[PDB]
Amino acid sequence: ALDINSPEAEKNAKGARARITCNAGNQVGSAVAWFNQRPGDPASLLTYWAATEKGVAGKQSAQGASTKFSMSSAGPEAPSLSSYWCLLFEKGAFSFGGSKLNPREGAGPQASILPPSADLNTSGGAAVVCFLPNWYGNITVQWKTEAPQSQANMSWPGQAGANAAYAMAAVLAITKGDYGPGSFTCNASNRGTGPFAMSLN
Amino acid sequence: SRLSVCSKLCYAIGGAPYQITGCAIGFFLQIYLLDVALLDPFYASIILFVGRAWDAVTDPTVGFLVSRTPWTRFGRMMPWIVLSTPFAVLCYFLIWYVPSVDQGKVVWYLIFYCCFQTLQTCFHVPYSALTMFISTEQKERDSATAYRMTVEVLGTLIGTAIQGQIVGMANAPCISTEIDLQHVSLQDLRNAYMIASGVICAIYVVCAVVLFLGVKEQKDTCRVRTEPMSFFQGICMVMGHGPYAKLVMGFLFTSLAFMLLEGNFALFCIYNLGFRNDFQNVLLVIMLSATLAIPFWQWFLTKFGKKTAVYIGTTSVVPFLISVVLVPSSLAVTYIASFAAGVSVAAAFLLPWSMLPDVVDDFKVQNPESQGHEAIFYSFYVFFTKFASGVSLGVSTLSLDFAGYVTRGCTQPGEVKLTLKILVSAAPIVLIIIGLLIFISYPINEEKRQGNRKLLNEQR
Amino acid sequence: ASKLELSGPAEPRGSKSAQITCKAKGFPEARFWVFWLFQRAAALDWPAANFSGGPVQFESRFQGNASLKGSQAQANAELNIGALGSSTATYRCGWKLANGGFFPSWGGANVNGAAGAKAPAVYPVEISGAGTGSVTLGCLVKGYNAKPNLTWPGASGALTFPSELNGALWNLASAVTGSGFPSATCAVGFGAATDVDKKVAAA
Ligand SMILES: CC/C=C/C/C=C/C/C=C\CCCCCCCC(=O)OC[C@@H](O)COP(=O)(O)OCC[N+](C)(C)C
Ligand SMILES: CCCCCCCCCCCCO[C@@H]1O[C@H](CO)[C@@H](O[C@H]2O[C@H](CO)[C@@H](O)[C@H](O)[C@H]2O)[C@H](O)[C@H]1O
Ligand SMILES: CCCCCCCCCCCCO[C@@H]1O[C@H](CO)[C@@H](O[C@H]2O[C@H](CO)[C@@H](O)[C@H](O)[C@H]2O)[C@H](O)[C@H]1O
Ligand SMILES: CCCCCCCCCCCCO[C@@H]1O[C@H](CO)[C@@H](O[C@H]2O[C@H](CO)[C@@H](O)[C@H](O)[C@H]2O)[C@H](O)[C@H]1O
Ligand SMILES: CCCCCCCCCCCCO[C@@H]1O[C@H](CO)[C@@H](O[C@H]2O[C@H](CO)[C@@H](O)[C@H](O)[C@H]2O)[C@H](O)[C@H]1O
Ligand SMILES: CCCCCCCCCCCCO[C@@H]1O[C@H](CO)[C@@H](O[C@H]2O[C@H](CO)[C@@H](O)[C@H](O)[C@H]2O)[C@H](O)[C@H]1O
Ligand SMILES: CCCCCCCCCCCCO[C@@H]1O[C@H](CO)[C@@H](O[C@H]2O[C@H](CO)[C@@H](O)[C@H](O)[C@H]2O)[C@H](O)[C@H]1O
Ligand SMILES: CCCCCCCCCCCCO[C@@H]1O[C@H](CO)[C@@H](O[C@H]2O[C@H](CO)[C@@H](O)[C@H](O)[C@H]2O)[C@H](O)[C@H]1O
Ligand SMILES: CCCCCCCCCCCCO[C@@H]1O[C@H](CO)[C@@H](O[C@H]2O[C@H](CO)[C@@H](O)[C@H](O)[C@H]2O)[C@H](O)[C@H]1O
Ligand SMILES: CCCCCCCCCCCCO[C@@H]1O[C@H](CO)[C@@H](O[C@H]2O[C@H](CO)[C@@H](O)[C@H](O)[C@H]2O)[C@H](O)[C@H]1O
Ligand SMILES: CCCCCCCCCCCCO[C@@H]1O[C@H](CO)[C@@H](O[C@H]2O[C@H](CO)[C@@H](O)[C@H](O)[C@H]2O)[C@H](O)[C@H]1O
Ligand code: NA
Repeated sequence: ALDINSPEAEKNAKGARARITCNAGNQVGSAVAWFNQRPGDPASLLTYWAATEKGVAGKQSAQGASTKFSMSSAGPEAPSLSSYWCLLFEKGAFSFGGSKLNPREGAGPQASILPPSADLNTSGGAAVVCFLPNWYGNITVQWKTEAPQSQANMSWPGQAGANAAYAMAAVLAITKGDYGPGSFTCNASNRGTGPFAMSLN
Repeated sequence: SRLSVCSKLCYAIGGAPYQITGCAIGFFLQIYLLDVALLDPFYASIILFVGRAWDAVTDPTVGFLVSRTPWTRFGRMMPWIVLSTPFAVLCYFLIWYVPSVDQGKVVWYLIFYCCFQTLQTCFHVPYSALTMFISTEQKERDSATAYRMTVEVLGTLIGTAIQGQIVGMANAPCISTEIDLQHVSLQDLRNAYMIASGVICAIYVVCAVVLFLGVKEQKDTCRVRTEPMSFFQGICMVMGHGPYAKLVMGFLFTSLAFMLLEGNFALFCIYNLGFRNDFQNVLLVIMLSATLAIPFWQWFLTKFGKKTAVYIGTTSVVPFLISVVLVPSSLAVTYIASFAAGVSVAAAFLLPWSMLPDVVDDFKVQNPESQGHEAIFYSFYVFFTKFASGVSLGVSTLSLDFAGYVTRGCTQPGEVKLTLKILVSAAPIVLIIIGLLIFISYPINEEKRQGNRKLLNEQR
Repeated sequence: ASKLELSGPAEPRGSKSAQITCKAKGFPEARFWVFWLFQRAAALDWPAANFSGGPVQFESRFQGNASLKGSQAQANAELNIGALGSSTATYRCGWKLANGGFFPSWGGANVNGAAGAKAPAVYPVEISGAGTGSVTLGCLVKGYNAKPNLTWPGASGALTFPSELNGALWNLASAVTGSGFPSATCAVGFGAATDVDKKVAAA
């Protein structure tokens, strides 16, 4: 197979321009197709060969001679912030790479720890939930039950339509017999030059 | 005060760059649009139809515009040639240039092949009319036409020898597909096509400079005639004659079969025969055999008459066209069939011109009043040989699109190779058989009445 | 126009076999290679291609796992998936342009190869007691095997996180940034009859 590689899985673009790059593992002879998939929709063909469009908006252009290809969105609007895929059509085994556009925002994370309720503690469980509702970038969550823990499950949404900020919920599942370790703390590490710690005892 | 050998040589050399562009386009434009320009074969069918068809249309229109050209300070035909060469070379270079257009390369190519047809038409129709202006002696015009025929055959040989050996020198990688499942670049192939087109454009210019310097028009102003598309009763008079029609329909169908072969033999050599690297050598061997078989058929039309010459000359390619699609792509079989196909090409494009003066004498015997019947016969043949070959090439590339022609490809599916076998083996044999059946219905019966018509030439 | 209509989402149970159909409209199906793709959470993969009047060509990873078939009397192309367990994905059937190798039209049908069928449990996770400005309330939905729908009575500040697998069931959480707190409740709708709405109390 041919190792088609889109390096940036996430890109930042607001209204100016976007250059989505695709590096092939082989000289493919200017045979690269560009698809656009929106969430909840199948992929739609944008470009094929070097720069040939297929019934799409004129902002989508493409370039690349061999082993390095680019798709330019010179007019990036709200529908243009979706996932894009570069495909080879040089050899029989077809391969894709994966990429996505995002807007640009500021900074500032949040954190809020929530203990298990009485209803969950009645039916043999204890889930401590750390909500991280608004931030921009990449964030990490550390759970400390007076010791590091690696039994928590994390979930992230996409980027919000209004605030243009991400979110994160981390759930720590602990049984009733293991529910005496001291205090539970949730630590958030973003680009804010310091972790934000919430705790409950 | 006749034409020198240098003036006839310059007039002859001025007709070569053309044949060169005709052989380059007619042998390599389909594979350029399909494999090098990376077009959809529907768009390639559109371009290959519209360039030839529109071309044929412009031929009588530029003939009419040339026939009303007044006498300038340089001549009646030299201003058209001189003012239309530097635009024709630009359009010819931009035919084989692949543009960086995000949508609609078909519009770019459609513009050039067609514009080139107009421009070249504006170069060639005054050039064809120049034979009536170079000299007032009919023997001088016949010697200049013989020189022109020799340099046209040589430029037919050179045009597949420069483009073929330049664009075949630098190859390109091929595109595997699902049927294929279980350092040279594409840009180097495009650069080779640009280099070949630049060499052909340099030849064009050089020969246009030679034609401008070495040929004068003598300011005769002692004759007048009609124009193309001004009248159409002469075409009905020619088509009302029996042998004239029979000859034009036979030569038509035969030229249609061999133009279909010329258009679609490059793809047959690349994919069916597995000769993606050495198809240009096969085309060069075909052109060398067609060049070397012309004195053979010139001796054959005198040794054994002309009825058997056109009966077996145009049908000698039939078992070899069966054999190329009935063997599993052997190299020696390909080369011997290339030699036989070149011999048949030389026969089919030489021997109707040997048949023609007998029909001219028969028409002079039938009609004492004759003016421009040969010119309107050749104009009718040309247009059709152009329009119907454009139809054939468009139908061929559209059938490739329907069959699922992978661009480049390294292996075509069984549907595409069957269409190539039909397009080089079924349809040209059918057109050759139809042309032979038209040649059977021939009331002139070679010289056996035509010499009696020559006695009619002694009568009038 | 040219379009491809598939079947609905399917839920095979562990090691069943799942047949995904793809009915074509607007072109002769015997002329084009009808493909079959594989979109995981990561990216797009490529199972195989099928010529409806001829051969089937597989990827080496999917030989023995996939089985492409073509019914040309019903303009239909089908993919049969054998043993599963991690083939929870979205399968497309976008056919190929006969000349190029790219896919003009496309498809989309989910496959969720898991086991179990249970009603969700709703827990009103609330604040510990501290307060500074706006309050953050929560709702934890744990232990179901379908797609839920979480709601709040006319308040638009909610973030409903994507569900995740834990064991054989799904876990989901929802957060609301509400300034004033007279009364807040969390509504959960479900495919089964589990429309339970729970109020969020203090402490
Ligand atoms: C194994 C099979 C081999 C197959 C084919 C070989 C084929 C060549 C066919 C013909 C050339 C004949 C060469 C001798 C001169 C005869 C006149 C002639 O060559 O053809 C007359 C004309 O009627 C066709 O004109 P054409 O359209 O081809 O050229 C125009 C160029 N352009 C398109 C740019 C305007
Ligand atoms: C895409 C390219 C298409 C082809 C390009 C052709 C453009 C040039 C057209 C020129 C064709 C002939 O051009 C036209 O010839 C006639 C000849 O009677 C000239 O007509 C004039 O000149 C002659 C000579 O004095 C007089 O006898 C005549 O009475 C007078 O009307 C026109 O002044 C000229 O415009
Ligand atoms: C590239 C596409 C174009 C291909 C064709 C290009 C050449 C076309 C034929 C050349 C004729 C040029 O156009 C010509 O110009 C001169 C000067 O205006 C005029 O020609 C006239 O000029 C003088 C003065 O009247 C007289 O000798 C005579 O009446 C006539 O020759 C006409 O207008 C036209 O005959
Ligand atoms: C004897 C030979 C002499 C030849 C000398 C002439 C120079 C030849 C060099 C090629 C120059 C043309 O180059 C070509 O021009 C067209 C102009 O529309 C460009 O096309 C450009 O404009 C069109 C709009 O019309 C856009 O749709 C297209 O996206 C854009 O790329 C091509 O991108 C470029 O590749
Ligand atoms: C880019 C292309 C490069 C081409 C290089 C140039 C090639 C050189 C051309 C030489 C061709 C010689 O052309 C030669 O002319 C004489 C005329 O005197 C002909 O000789 C014959 O002509 C006619 C036959 O129709 C008779 O009327 C005449 O009696 C007889 O002499 C020869 O049959 C022909 O072969
Ligand atoms: C009189 C004026 C007209 C002159 C026209 C020019 C005629 C001379 C053409 C140039 C000579 C090229 O001739 C051609 O060269 C190539 C080599 O590159 C040969 O090709 C040969 O070598 C290749 C190796 O790649 C093999 O496929 C095979 O051994 C053989 O086909 C052809 O057999 C020969 O026909
Ligand atoms: C009248 C008789 C005519 C005989 C033939 C005359 C021309 C013969 C062609 C020989 C030159 C081409 O041979 C070889 O081609 C490749 C292109 O594929 C060139 O490669 C280069 O081409 C051009 C040169 O500016 C560059 O833009 C390009 O980046 C580079 O690839 C080589 O430098 C050359 O050595
Ligand atoms: C006797 C006189 C005739 C002698 C030969 C004259 C022919 C001149 C053609 C020479 C070939 C020039 O070819 C040159 O190569 C480079 C290779 O990157 C190409 O440049 C190309 O690079 C990339 C490729 O995707 C693109 O940005 C774009 O298509 C183009 O700029 C051009 O095609 C041309 O600028
Ligand atoms: C008579 C014998 C001589 C024949 C050859 C004479 C012409 C030689 C030129 C051949 C190569 C042409 O190469 C071609 O040049 C044009 C610029 O003009 C470039 O065209 C490009 O120019 C610039 C960037 O450079 C941009 O506006 C745009 O991307 C495009 O239009 C192409 O990238 C290249 O493919
Ligand atoms: C006198 C005028 C000309 C008359 C003769 C011209 C037609 C000759 C009839 C040939 C039979 C046509 O029938 C056609 O043959 C090809 C053979 O590859 C077959 O084509 C089928 O089989 C091949 C494999 O063998 C597959 O690769 C292909 O995808 C599939 O379409 C079908 O059976 C049918 O589509
Ligand atoms: C004088 C000429 C006589 C005929 C003129 C007819 C010209 C009509 C213009 C073509 C418009 C429709 O053209 C037809 O539709 C589809 C989509 O619309 C085109 O597009 C098709 O091929 C392209 C490849 O380039 C694919 O990217 C695309 O997915 C596919 O649908 C084809 O080019 C053609 O099959
Ligand atoms: Na033509």
